[PDB]
Amino acid sequence: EVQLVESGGGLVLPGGSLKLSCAASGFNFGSSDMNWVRQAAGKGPEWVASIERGAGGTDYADSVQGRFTVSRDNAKSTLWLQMNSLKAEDTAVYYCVVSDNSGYYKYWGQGTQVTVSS
Amino acid sequence: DIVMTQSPDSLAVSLGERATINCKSSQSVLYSSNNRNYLAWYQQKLGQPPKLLIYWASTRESGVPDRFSGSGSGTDFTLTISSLQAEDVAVYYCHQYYSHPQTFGQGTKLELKR
Repeated sequence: EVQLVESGGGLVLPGGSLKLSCAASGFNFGSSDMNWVRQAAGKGPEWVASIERGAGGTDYADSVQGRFTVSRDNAKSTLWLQMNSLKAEDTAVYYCVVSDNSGYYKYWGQGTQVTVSS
Repeated sequence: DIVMTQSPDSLAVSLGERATINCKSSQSVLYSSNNRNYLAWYQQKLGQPPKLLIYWASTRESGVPDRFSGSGSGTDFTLTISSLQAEDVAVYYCHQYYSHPQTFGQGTKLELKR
């Protein structure tokens, strides 16, 4: 019954910005820790950002810190990822993920492709 | 950072065979406070997102058949499929969630062998 629907992927020039959304339903979003995890073609998943349940509190992979911002609105049951200063190496499918409070990833969305290219 | 290393990179298996795949973490993921390994396995079927199979190294997630099992502790982990079904052809990943950054292996491709 858990639904996680990402949107907003597209083409970005290097240096550009893009905002991803994740619409969540079928569970108590506000009491869930949420994450962005990306996966480049032929590679394993890479954790990008976390935001704690309730009122939030964030963490980032070192290589995105200062460029990317994760945010949430519990009433809207929506997670966002604002990506700035994008580079080619950020090209990937980006997934919205619900984590158990221990940290394992219980539910993943279908993903949205981000393409960063000149 | 904890680094996760999987082996083999690929394995070709025929229907009904036993298949074993391995994952090593560069540091132990056993938490002394609860005696749990912070180790998960995911299955990624073609064109789909990853799906949770196993957490705490050996606990099967709901909706996962008994032919899947996880074992190991500390740094050394295994995923076993006791009888490969066609639907089990997929890429399998291990994941440590002991400490940030959470990290993944590079996957093992389980391919169908005629």
